[PDB]
Amino acid sequence: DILAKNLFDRSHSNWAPVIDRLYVSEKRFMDIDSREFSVWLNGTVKYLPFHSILHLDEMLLEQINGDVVKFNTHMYECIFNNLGNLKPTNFNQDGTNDKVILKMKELLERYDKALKITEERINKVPKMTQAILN
RNA sequence: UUUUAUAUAUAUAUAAUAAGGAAAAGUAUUUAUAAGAA
Repeated sequence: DILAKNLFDRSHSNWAPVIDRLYVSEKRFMDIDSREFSVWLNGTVKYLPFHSILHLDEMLLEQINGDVVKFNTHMYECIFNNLGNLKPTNFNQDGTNDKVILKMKELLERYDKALKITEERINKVPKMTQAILN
């Protein structure tokens, strides 16, 4: 029913019902191939709302068992694209407490921890891309 | 482009994928001075 309500209209594809369904669903994204999934998510899922993006980030983390190292570059591109497409809720006069920038940074230290943990494991690698910076 | 996939011996060949869209009105003194003709 979710697909019929929103996705049939090509101009605006609302994936918030989809992310809500899979979050409520117990299976979540587990036992799904990382790679075909990551490319599909990046390709099709965009212009999500914030609460949907938080659920997406958490569900990808749980799918990949919390291994920050495994969290692929496409996963970053998808989350960062969704966060960038968001407009500010309001232009705060100071303009430093925005939720989006905080989550964006949080993913950045997650990438740094991924590199550090892989190197300490020594004792593919994810890449930061120009799309994320943009 | 970028990233990734399959295959092959860190690298190579093919396939897919592209983040750059912002709207608004009003806010003079100029300078020195070179002419040719039969």
